[PDB]
Amino acid sequence: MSLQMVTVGHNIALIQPGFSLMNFDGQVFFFGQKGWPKRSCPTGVFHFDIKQNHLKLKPAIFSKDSCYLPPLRYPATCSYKHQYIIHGGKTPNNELSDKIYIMSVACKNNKKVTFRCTEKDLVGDVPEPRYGHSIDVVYSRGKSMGVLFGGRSYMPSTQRTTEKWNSVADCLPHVFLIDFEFGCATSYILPELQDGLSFHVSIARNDTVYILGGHSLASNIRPANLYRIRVDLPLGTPAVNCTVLPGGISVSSAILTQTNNDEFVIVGGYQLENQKRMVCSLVSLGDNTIEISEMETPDWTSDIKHSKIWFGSNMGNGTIFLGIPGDNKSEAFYFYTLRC
Amino acid sequence: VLLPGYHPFEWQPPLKNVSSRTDVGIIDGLSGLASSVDEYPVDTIAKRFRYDSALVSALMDMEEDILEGMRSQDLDDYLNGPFTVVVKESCDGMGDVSEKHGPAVPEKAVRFSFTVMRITIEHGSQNVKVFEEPKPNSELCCKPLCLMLADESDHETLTAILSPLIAEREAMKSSELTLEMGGIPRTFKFIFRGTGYDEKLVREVEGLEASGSVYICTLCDTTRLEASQNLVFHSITRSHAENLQRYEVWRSNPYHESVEELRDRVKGVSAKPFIETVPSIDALHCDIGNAAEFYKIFQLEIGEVYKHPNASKEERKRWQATLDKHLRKRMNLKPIMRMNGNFARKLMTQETVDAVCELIPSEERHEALRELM
DNA sequence: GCCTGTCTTA
Ligand SMILES: [Mn+2]
Ligand SMILES: [Zn+2]
Repeated sequence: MSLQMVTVGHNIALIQPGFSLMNFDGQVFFFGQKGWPKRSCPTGVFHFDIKQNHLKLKPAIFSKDSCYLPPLRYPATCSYKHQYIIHGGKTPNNELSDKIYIMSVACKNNKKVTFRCTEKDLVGDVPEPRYGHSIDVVYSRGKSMGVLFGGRSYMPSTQRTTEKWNSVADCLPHVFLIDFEFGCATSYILPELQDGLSFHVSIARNDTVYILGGHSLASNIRPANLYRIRVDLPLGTPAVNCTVLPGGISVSSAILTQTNNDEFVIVGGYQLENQKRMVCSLVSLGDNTIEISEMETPDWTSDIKHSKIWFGSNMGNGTIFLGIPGDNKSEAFYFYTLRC
Repeated sequence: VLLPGYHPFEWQPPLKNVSSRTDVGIIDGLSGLASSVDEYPVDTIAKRFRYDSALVSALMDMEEDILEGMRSQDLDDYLNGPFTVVVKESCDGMGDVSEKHGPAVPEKAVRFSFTVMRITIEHGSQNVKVFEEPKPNSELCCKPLCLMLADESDHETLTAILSPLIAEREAMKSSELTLEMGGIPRTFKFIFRGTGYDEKLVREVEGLEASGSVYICTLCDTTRLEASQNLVFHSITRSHAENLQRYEVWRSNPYHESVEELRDRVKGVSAKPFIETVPSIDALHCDIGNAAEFYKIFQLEIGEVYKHPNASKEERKRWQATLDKHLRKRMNLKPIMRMNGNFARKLMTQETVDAVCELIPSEERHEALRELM
């Protein structure tokens, strides 16, 4: 794992905590700019290209039939077999969205991608607007279904008061099956998921999603639990089952990347409010087993070691894009790329 | 006594989503904003009053003026019929606030304020003006409601800090305040009018584009070209509702349009507004714009551009030098390299037109300039 | 037929 500094172009200010990166056919894109999109790039979606350790953000355009989704911080994202699902997140006005957006490549002409952003209506057991929650796709019996779990939201309209207008609570830990084909959602209460969970990691393989780490507001604990959630889809009657598995890491806001099929790396995050998770984990997947192994910690610089906060995203090609704030004279943020 | 949180009051009906506690003073401006290391980083310190509570404190402060104003209008001290309060809302950045020993790290601030503009009482089918703020633009009556150390251009923090205030303000728009003054309970109905916003902040909180846009007016949908060709016939068509609507149109793209067509459709409302404002103009800028135009006209009429289309840079520079010298000579007017208010005030006089006519050949153009002025 | 900080002074 080699760490490398990155320089940024004129629009470095766009990068903020909570951003997302999506990978289409090797090309990386950036979404979730700070502030509302400006005339320079009306979509808020950018070609995100690092050449010789220099990062350029170049505006990307939408098709004629697209939504112009608002920039979203800490949304739930996942990859669909190729398109990208974004659900929830905070808008520049601090509102939480309940909508679902789908990003796809509409046209790639002379290496210049046009995107299609389509809003998907959701009926049934729609999950309350959220941020910091997970969504993944499972495949069972030749069928595809979305699984969404966790996160936080504001208080319900009945209990919310202007003195604590911005206070947040964990969502009820109900698993949401979401059929994108029909636009419907069903909520499943499981006895094994008793507490709410936010900023956790989710790994999807076949008919299963594993839930790792995360932070629970009510207890103010980062639990060291690992949860397996299996979904079978026999005809029109789905079934969901959860199992606790010992050996779970305790981490919130960690970043996950895929290094090879059935092997993923977990880097970064927080072990305690004042402490950072400097170690790294390797997860190897079996059809019915998951293994979590300590790996060699990278050669962090002193700036990373002494930073209180760090944030980042998965670029896709086994490489993470990381960022930390700095003071003194100079830059607002300093960015690195960690390869695997 | 003089601070919010001292007197008791009631709202009928109770305000939506606002506490009924009356002993609230200074409250944290983040309004419980999440601060954990996982969340978005909170880099600002802010404090505020509860909007209703601050309205109570301000009213009790002006109690003596209200009673004296009723007396001066030949009304009774003990009368309690519904008073109406016209509250002017304001918000501005305060530029730099840093104290520094060079390597100056800037520190910007935002002040959210309100100004009781007038109080009336319904005595008949008549609204008697028992109070009217004598110096409405003074810093003396601009009651601070929320102070924050954050950039007015930092939209995420601006909306996180201000949204609870706006919510209390909304809630009060649908209720009547009962409060004891001089022993008599009185009732107060409020009218909030967000006029204390300069154009930049208007555009920011109402979803509009930045000031360099083609859509130059925050009252109508005109473009700069349209406004230049069509000079006088426009109407006040923008509104907070329309602007909310246009953001939704922009977001959903319901007629599957290209970005230029969509932008044309929504008249530049490309982000969701979050504060209802009442943009206006100050007496100063009317004068300033008129004077800028008259100054340019003076320079061009000295150069007889009505008669000669082309002119080099040197010819126009000598025209301006002639005009500046002649104003300094006959009108005692210093030349200025930058537009400003009192140059406008002193230049927009018929005397200056006689002066500049001393430099114009044809007197039909004298007549034209005299009539324009 | 540009956008948008930085800088310079008035
Ligand atoms: Mn200002
Ligand atoms: Zn207009």
